[PDB]
Amino acid sequence: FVVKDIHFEGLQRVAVGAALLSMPVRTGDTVNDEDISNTIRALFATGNFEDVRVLRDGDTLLVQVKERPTIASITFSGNKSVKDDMLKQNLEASGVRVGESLDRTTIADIEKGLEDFYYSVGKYSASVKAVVTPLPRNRVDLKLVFQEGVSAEIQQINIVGNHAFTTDELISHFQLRDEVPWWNVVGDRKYQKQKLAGDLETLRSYYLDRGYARFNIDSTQVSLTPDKKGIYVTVNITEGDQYKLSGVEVSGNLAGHSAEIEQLTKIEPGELYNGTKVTKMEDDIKKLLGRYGYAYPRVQSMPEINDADKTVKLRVNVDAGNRFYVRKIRFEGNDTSKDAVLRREMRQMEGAWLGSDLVDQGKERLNRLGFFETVDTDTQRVPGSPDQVDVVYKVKERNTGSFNFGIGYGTESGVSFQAGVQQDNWLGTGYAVGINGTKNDYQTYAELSVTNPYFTVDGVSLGGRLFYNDFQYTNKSYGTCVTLGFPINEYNSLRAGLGYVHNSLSNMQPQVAMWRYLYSMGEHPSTSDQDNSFKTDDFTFNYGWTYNKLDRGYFPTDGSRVNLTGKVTIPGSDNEYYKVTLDTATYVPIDDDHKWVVLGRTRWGYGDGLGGKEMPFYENFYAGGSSTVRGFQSNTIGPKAVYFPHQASNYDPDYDYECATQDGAKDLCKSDDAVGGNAMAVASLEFITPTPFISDKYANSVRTSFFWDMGTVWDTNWDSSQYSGYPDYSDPSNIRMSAGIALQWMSPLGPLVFSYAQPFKKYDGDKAEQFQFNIGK
Amino acid sequence: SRYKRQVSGDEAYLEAAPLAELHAPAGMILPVTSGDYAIPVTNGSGAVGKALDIRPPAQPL
Amino acid sequence: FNSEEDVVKMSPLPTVENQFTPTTAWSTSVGSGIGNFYSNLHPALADNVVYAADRAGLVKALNADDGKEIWSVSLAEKPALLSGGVTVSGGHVYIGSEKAQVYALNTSDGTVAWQTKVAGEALSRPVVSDGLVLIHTSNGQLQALNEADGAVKWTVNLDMPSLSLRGESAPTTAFGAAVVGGDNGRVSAVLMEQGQMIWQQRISQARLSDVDTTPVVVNGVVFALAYNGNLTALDLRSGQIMWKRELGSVNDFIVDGNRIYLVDQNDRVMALTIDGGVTLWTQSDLLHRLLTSPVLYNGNLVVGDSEGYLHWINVEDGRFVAQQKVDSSGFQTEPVAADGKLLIQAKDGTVYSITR
Amino acid sequence: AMAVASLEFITPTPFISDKYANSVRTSFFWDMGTVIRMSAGIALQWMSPLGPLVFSYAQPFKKAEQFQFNIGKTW
Amino acid sequence: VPDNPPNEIYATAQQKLQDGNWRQAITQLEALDNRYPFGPYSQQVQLDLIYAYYKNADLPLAQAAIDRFIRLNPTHPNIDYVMYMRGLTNMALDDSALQGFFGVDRSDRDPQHARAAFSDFSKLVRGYPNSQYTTDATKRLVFLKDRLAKYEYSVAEYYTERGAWVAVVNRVEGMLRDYPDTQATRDALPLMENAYRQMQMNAQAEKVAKIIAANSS
Amino acid sequence: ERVVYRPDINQGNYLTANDVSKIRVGMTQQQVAYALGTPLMSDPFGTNTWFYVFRQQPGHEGVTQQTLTLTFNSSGVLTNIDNKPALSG
Repeated sequence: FVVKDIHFEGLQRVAVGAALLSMPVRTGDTVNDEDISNTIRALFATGNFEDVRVLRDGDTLLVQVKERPTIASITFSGNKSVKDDMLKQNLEASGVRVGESLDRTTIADIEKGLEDFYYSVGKYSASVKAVVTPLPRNRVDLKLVFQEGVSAEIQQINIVGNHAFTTDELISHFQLRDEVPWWNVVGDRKYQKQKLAGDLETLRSYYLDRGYARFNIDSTQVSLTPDKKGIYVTVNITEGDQYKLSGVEVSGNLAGHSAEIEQLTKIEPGELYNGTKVTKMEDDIKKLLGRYGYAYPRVQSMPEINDADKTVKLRVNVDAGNRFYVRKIRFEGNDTSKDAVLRREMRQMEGAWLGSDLVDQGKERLNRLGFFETVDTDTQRVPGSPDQVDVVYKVKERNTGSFNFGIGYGTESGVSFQAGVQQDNWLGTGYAVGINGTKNDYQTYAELSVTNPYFTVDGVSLGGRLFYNDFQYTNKSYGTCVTLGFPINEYNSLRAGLGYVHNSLSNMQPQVAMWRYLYSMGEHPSTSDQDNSFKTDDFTFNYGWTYNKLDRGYFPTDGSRVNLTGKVTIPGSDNEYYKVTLDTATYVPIDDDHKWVVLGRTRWGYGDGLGGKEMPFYENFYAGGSSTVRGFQSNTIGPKAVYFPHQASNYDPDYDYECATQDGAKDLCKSDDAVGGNAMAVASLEFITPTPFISDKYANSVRTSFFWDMGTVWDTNWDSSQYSGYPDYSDPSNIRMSAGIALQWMSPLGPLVFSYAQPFKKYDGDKAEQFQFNIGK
Repeated sequence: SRYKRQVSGDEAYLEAAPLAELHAPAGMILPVTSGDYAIPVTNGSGAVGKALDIRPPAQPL
Repeated sequence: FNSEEDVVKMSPLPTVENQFTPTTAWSTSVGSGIGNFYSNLHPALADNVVYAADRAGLVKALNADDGKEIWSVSLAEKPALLSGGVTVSGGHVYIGSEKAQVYALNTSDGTVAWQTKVAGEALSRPVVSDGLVLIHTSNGQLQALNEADGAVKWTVNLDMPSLSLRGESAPTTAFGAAVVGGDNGRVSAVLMEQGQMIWQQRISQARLSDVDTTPVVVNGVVFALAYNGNLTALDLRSGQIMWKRELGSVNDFIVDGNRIYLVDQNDRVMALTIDGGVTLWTQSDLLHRLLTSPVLYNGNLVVGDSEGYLHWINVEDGRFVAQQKVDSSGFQTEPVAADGKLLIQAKDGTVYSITR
Repeated sequence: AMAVASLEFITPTPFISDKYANSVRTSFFWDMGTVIRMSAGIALQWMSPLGPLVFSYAQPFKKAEQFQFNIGKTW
Repeated sequence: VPDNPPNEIYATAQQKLQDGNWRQAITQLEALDNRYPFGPYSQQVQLDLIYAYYKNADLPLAQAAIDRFIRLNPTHPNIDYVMYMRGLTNMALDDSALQGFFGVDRSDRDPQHARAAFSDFSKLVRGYPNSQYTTDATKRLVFLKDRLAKYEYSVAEYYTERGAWVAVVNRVEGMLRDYPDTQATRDALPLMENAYRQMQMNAQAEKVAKIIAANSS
Repeated sequence: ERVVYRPDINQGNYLTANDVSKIRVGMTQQQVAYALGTPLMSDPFGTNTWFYVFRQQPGHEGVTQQTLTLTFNSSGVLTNIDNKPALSG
């Protein structure tokens, strides 16, 4: 038989010609019902529909397909334990391509696939139901809906065959947990498959670090309870024996450096074997080769374990390879940022030997910009060269700027208005511009600031700032400064600058510590009534220094920090004075492991007039509160004012009663309100010891200490002789001390600080605040 | 969208400086060209700049 | 800071008048119990003495008529995780542990006879036959031990899934040959004297389908079943599948009067006819409420709840018939089919003797 | 130094059609801060091409910041 | 976005596109594309949808739609138009953000979108030299090569300040072999002369001096 | 005075005494590249000469440079050496 024509109707998804070319036998071929059935199989292989009718009644064949809704829209009823994008991408990867094809068999498949996914995440109780409805033009809409219990609690993790260490010490280092105590209840019994495997690697590493070189995790299994809501984890250990390390022998094509490689691998023959020791030792070897430019060394460490005695010798094989040169650096994704803004701060040098530590130090320094969400990196060899590498950094531009506006209200407070605009990386120039501005019923403030962190290509930052700061004692002030800050060493920053500030003090209450200054300035104000002003212009040279080699950065264990700042006015200022600050923190460990530490912090300040003028009272030093000595109200430690009686005072006697209200006092009021001194000397000695409740999962994060504080502030030219009746503020010996406890906690909501302090040594008027709280000190 | 200055079509890519190949002095030759190569001159009647109708062809199918 | 969810919505405690007044005759507290830790620690009987233990390690022997204990030993260092059914034969009580120990105790005074490490935790109850103790461990190893010494005579290894139900599958013996279950759906048998392998059979497709349940053997027919698997009957001589049912099972089953009594994964109870997977009756009542092993006592099938109740079901009729007291924190391990008696241990460490 | 910590529970206002109420939130919150004081507050939020906008009413139990309007956008 | 019983969605959407209501156009074209994916309004629709995405400045989606078209119909009779739009979409990603409003010459920012664009337009005019687009595409190519060369000079300028004299010479040599005829290469020759001189490589310094002295205006 | 902390400037090929003593008249060009590594600088203007430069500015203000210029005839055979061990400033 021969077929002369083929009939089709519909063809909604696929044209007749595409079917005929897909079919094995075609118009004009010799065919029989077996061949026609093979064409129907070809229709099924392309996958239109399974329901068909076929008729032969002549030299032409008729075939019809029963087209049925297949072109599916997908929706899910929400998802209380998986993310929407993960759900949809799992669905699409599982196979339900939106608008491709969908069938009752595929609906069963996707149900089971999502079920098995849900079981893979660990909500083994979960159920998935999928329903479809049909739509004109062969379309369907598919909804699937989920039910689940709480994901199963792991019961007792148990280790078996162990004898060197107790089971509770082994599982306590797991990230899976048997128990969550009454405290730190943030822990959870969530099984994770990938974390269980990591916990086996932690168990293996612990035994190798304890020196059981023969150790083997011979087997493990996990089990689920019948009600499908609880999990057991069991691990089998073969411990072998504890081993002693014999001296390392190093061999292979070391391209020199062999004397340093020797020094790096010398180990005394009495030490235990240790897994992290060999891996740390191997890592130094390849990093040492890297530093000299052998960017891709080959190194292997092989343990020669003995059985006749408990000794093992490490064999380390090294070859240096080629001395790769960085023939290109590229930055990709560096939209909206000047390239020099990256190249200037990335550290590895193009056209030079590849220090792989220098490439990674670049990656760190780019992150310290904060301009980028992530700094990915690659190094790739140029095709057709054995010897040369292109370094590439790939960055995601973080949205660096911020813009803010706001308003406030309340009859007891008045109108409030606030604004702000910040943009680190201004137009990508790497300048940091920042404007602020605030108004209330009384205060006005505005600030404009610019820093150019590379005024000179070596990293000399230059800054510039303007401020207006207007308050109502009434004080309108405004000014400027410009600064240069340039590092002199890795540990040792230095900076300098010039400033200008104007001050317009007015209606300040008459008091000795302030009037002494005004008389020294050659102003002779009234003492009897609160009507005065003292305008001045001032020009200053500002300097500072910062030594900082603190090891850990977060909670340093060892090292020291020393900040210094100072001011002199320059001739032409109305004020003529100088001031100096020294501000230090030394850490020294008092155990060989850095478990126990003691601090000594100190602050020293000083200032004086020059040329017979006097230091302006608004620059006076203050002490007390969390920053300085604990257990005293913030700043209240200095000498307290004594007001002159000025019964022509502020308007209303119904307010909180002033010194010399309209009906008030008539002598010098020894105040309860603190004023700073021109001199300052604070110390604290602080012992760090771990809590009774540590475990190493968090003992690094709850820095607890016992401290002794010692503070004073004094007013070096308060002429005690003339004021016989009032306590001597010129006496530096009024040292006031406190002790207490402190607890520094890094938990997610912030670097909290808790403290309680007892002022075992204080004087009249020192407002005590024993319990204190702070963040981020 | 940030590109709003660009997709509305600037003229500013015109009057870019014309290309001019360097000529070597005697006793040397310039490096051999290795990429991003000189485009064939292909001068013709095609429109340029804002005269070019960026829309899809006069019949879309 | 917290949230919770649920799926199965278990049955709302169907209940009926306690017609036969079944009630505790006596009860004793041995100590703590298994608590939340699913583990087949259950008491056992010999010569009118009932023996019971606390998963912490403490073990007692009690008189069955009145419940006063005669022993106390710790089995522990100065917890043992003592775990697995107490088994008793003649001079010796045998107990497993989740710490790879098997303990033997003297039935005359409760002194520790001997202790030997087995390959992994012995979640199976020990079983004594032919003068040997057989233990099945979670590492998939049958081990046969000398009853006077615990010395291993032979050992046999089985395939372990990457995820299982608890691998108890305690062995059984007939004609001097052992039969055992296992994970990954394997039935197997071995020669008791030497551990030679006999035929093995794959119960079903596998997705968990562990044959976690002890296979009973009667007249040469082995019955075996699995979680989401199939119940099957097997020729002890050849392992030919006599018949199957698509009914799975989850904890235990019993053959008595050549009739099959089951607990489905849906905590429903049914009896199946002599051969072929067809039900005489189904009690669909207790759905998704964890049921203990059903015990046939004095013509009534007794099953314990996850909570305090004991439910009484007719031996051949499709009737649910009685509901005893709400015993303390309910049950999670199999009662013992003692002759003319009942003994069941609650989750908390309270043991109960029941009469009607 | 300034420190603030806050916790809140949501109950959105349906004043506008669900379509526009999808871009709206209403929330009730408690906070503690040292500047030590504790406070409770009511908040309304909306989003626009201008960025996100908040209007808020609050009472500090130590009694003030009792009425605020706020905007804050990254660029 | 809307219910479209009739294909009339294409005629009114074309009117919205002619009106430049790009919002309306993309949403109605997307609806038409989703509802009539295999009719005559498919090839006829993808082109307008590409054009609407470009004018909407929705360039990541424009890339995907153009990439889809070239993959699904590599021989369409106006595929040269699709190549021109490929280059123009990639070139539109180069002039990103508010720069130029402040007068920022952003020619130093990441050139990869520019370098891609140059590949696309060069592929066009090499393939279809009779097309009307070749005049603009060649104007687009001369700007794109000068913009790349200004980038390479910018890095040569930076390493001149950092004094990484090998990094200077090795890149300005790269310009002479990859970008010889641009003005930025002619501006770079002093940096090569300087770099050779600081390295005491006077012979090369004199050679580059002979080059520049022969080619200065 | 200048005192700012520059990182170490380093540029070009690494040189050592035991690597330069490998080069002698009449070697083929691939042998030089094998002994010293690939030339990070060459004459692009159409004469086959390689400029192995080793340069450092260590620490505060020290400067050092070695230059090794190699001249090859066509087909890549070495004809002459010009080694300067220190910067002739």
